[PDB]
Amino acid sequence: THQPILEKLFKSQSMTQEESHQLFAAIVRGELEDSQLAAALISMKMRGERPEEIAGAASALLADAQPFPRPDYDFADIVGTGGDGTNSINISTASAFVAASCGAKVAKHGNRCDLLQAFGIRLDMSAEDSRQALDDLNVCFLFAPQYHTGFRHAMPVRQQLKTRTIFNVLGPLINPARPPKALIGVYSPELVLPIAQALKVLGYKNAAVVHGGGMDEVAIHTPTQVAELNNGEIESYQLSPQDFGLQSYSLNALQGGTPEENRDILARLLQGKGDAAHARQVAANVALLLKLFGQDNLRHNAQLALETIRSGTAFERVTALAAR
Amino acid sequence: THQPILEKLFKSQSMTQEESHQLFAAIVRGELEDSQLAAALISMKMRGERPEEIAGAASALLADAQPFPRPDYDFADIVGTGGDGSINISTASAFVAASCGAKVAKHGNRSQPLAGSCDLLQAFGIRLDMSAEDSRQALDDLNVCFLFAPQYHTGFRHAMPVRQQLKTRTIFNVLGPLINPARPPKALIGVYSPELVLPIAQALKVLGYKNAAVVHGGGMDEVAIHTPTQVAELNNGEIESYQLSPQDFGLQSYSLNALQGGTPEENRDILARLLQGKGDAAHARQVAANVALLLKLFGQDNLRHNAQLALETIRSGTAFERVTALAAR
Repeated sequence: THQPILEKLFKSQSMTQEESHQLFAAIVRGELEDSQLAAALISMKMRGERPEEIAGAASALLADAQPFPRPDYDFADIVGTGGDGTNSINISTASAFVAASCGAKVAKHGNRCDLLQAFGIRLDMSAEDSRQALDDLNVCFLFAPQYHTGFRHAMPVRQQLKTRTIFNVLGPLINPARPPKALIGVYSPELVLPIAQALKVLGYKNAAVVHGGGMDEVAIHTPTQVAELNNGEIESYQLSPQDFGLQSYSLNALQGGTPEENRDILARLLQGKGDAAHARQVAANVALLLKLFGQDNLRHNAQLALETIRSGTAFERVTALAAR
Repeated sequence: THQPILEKLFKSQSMTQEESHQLFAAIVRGELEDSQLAAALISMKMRGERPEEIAGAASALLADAQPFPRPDYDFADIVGTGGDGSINISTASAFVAASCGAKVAKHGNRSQPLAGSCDLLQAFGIRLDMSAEDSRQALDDLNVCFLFAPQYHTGFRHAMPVRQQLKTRTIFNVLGPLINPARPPKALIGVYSPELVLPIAQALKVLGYKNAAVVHGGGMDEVAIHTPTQVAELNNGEIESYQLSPQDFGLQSYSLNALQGGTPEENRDILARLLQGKGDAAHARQVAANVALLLKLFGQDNLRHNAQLALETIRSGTAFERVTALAAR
């Protein structure tokens, strides 16, 4: 029984990391009544979740996660919380393949993947085969439902409440490969710093949390709020498209469509035949990701990302993964 | 769909009286999922319920309650919100006050139970599922009757499960005392916190009460005998607040421990020997103080005389004779 923890939440008091871990462990095991779960999520929502509580909940999910043979070499994740409802095109997947073509190791993780399916990539690839793909192709994809079997237990309540809760930010924090690096986008500017603070608690070494003009990614249409973890310290700052030596395009230039149309958009992009605005947005995101690997000149990183995209080399890497 | 209202609550925003009415009307009809109901209750709990929200909610609950042949003569209810953390003073007070000429139509819900009014009454052989007609007859003849919430508020079946699972006080604790189906013009209502005294008083005015007193004393939901009591009195559409002490009733102070209860069976015995004039002085004093304030709502302004009369009634044992009488109906 976690009544003492619930009563504490009802008093608008924050849980310790240990208490949060205890409570969420019970949740992802399906031990709470719908009423208790809803009460917990809403009480935390109205007060405002703290970094230690976020790390505690993420820790509980990671403790129950399916195994993954973690490599010793440097590697990163690139993912966003999702959040806007305008159906803008996915940017993280293209960025992963472009970065991988450069030699950066990307063990991408995400929950409902639609784009990757559209390209013949198997979402239920074994952890061993994904690790082999990471070794050989510098990229793999870990589908959340395959690794966090207990994540399902909160879905009904989350759908019934139809409001954002802590679960909306936990997905990007529970990569089963436990990467030392990560570029993570969030749906609001106020979540950037606390999430970066949670990543520190979770043991990440180099990471950047971002939000720009309403989007959970490095923005091409507005300034981007960043919180960068490095050498044990977190630095807050903003970036502008000009800092990458890139033109600033409208959010409307990134508009997506049906699943088939998005598939074609991404294919054209990675083949070096995409829209200029799409290529710039990917270039900006790959650029910041590479900063986590020690490449500090963002303008330089963006220019070379644009060259990698033009080469079309990233699309054959998609084909290569699909063959695994 | 009432999502817009839920989202407003989730933003820590207060609902208007009409928004609250619409939401609780849905709740008592089972239109909300356990998750939605729980979310609504906790969001209001953390923010602090406003009078307009309370009035709107109580209004929706009353709008769906079973009818009751309402008399035109003066009568009232005496009960508390609970959720304060003791023996039940309101039940003894109802029978003692009825013996002092006042009319009391007591309404209570399930505590499954333990030491709530309904639990104690049933123990005395009083039928909780008495017909509306029979209760009215008892109010006429014996100056007292009991209305069981589950009987008059059939929609609670949609709220009790979640309330039990949450195991924490919510707006339902403050709504309970406000949904008497006989809708009496007067009432003495105890609340679990001082900050709730004014808003509840304001809500009573909206519900149409003519003379009422909302009280809180030393952490208890009633007129205290171990500490000062905060009061908000509604009269002539106007509210006024002041403090009372045991001395204002011409009574001695007692420690809160003096009102400590025991097992369900022991609480029943405590109440029985009290009404029989063979009880604890501290308990008699507490009942006397609560009865005294209740009688003030009926026009008896001398609290000291009121209390004296209540004490005499208790020692006479006639109040338990009244319990026996109701147990025969």
